[PDB]
Amino acid sequence: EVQVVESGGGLIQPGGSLRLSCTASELIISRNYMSWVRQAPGKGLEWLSVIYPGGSSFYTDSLKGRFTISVDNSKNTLYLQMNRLGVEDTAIYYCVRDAPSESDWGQGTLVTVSS
Amino acid sequence: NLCPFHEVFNATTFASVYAWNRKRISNCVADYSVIYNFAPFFAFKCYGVSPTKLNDLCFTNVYADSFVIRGNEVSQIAPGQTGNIADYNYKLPDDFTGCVIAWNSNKLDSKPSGNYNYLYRFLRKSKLKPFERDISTEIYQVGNKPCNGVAGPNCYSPLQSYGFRPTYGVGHQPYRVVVLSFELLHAPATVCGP
Amino acid sequence: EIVLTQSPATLSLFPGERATLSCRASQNIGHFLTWYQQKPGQAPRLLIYDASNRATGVPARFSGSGSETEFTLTISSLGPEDFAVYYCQERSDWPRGTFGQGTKVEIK
Repeated sequence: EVQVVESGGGLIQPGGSLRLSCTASELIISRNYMSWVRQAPGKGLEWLSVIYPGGSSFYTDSLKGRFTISVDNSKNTLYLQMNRLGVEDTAIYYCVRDAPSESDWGQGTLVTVSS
Repeated sequence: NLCPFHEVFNATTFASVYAWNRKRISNCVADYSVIYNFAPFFAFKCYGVSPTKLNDLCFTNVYADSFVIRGNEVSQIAPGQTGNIADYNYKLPDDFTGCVIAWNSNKLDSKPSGNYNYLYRFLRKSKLKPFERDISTEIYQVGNKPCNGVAGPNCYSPLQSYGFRPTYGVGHQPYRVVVLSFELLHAPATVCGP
Repeated sequence: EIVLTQSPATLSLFPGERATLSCRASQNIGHFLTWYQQKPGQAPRLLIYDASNRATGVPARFSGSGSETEFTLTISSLGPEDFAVYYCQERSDWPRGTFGQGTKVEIK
């Protein structure tokens, strides 16, 4: 079974910045459609951003400027730089790999923005 | 000797976007008014040249790249754009001269129960260079374990069928697209537009 | 923007009963819709893609149908493990898309 493991969660102050990390074992992250999806506590899912196999990246309108997805090919890991976080950015962030007939999610990492 | 522009626009079948078909037009006298004045070709947009002055200019050659894409994917056919088609199927340069004409072909390209004859590439090792064509159908290794070129888990065929149906919104309906690329090489200008 | 309204918000049924879940879109998204299963405290899981195709490993009791604007997910016979939260996601701009609010399954 495909397993993708996230990292870099935890506490951060309002207005700060964080960088989540995502890695996979049996697949090459560089060659996959990798997207970041957050689930606010007790709220619906929200797709945040994707990076294409060619390196093209896209973001939702509400996130524009504050998020930046990227990949490091050598390490086979995926990163999501997050900047100027508010109290509403608290959620469990999922690193999901998308294929036409498969959608493989990681367990996710809690990101908490509080004083 | 008039140009085949009507023979390119009114062609019965268009090529798949991954295998976009290119026609060379040279040694001719062109008339872009018929292209501009025809009603259904509403999605008209040129860069580095205006539709008004096309008649005055002459070029060494004119290339007509024709293909079929989704309605919402038409926005990717422009200089500096990025996306599925811009990356893997048909890339235009940022300094692109010439221009793109698109129109809705739902009446003839769509079929009930889906038209799977139009395909596009969605997996590639890297972005296409501008005006590059990639017709390789070899199984794309997305996983760590090679699968020796046979379909399986974590290695898929890189081509996806569009599956146009007569229903669906304007976004998912087929759009026949023709890109008129002008060229100058300091050779004799074989195509003028009076 | 495309907004999906899933109904019912909570579907209460006994084990063995047939569960039918509805997702309704604000625009004609054709067949581009995906159904996700999510146990509580776990990551979502792919059930249906392209609004009708069953994902590998999903048991045969799951099936999807509908098109354009009215989509439906059917579980032929609820096992104890099927009791979860089901999300519909439109894929008009795959892999992008908005998610529905979800529908929990609980009786007692």
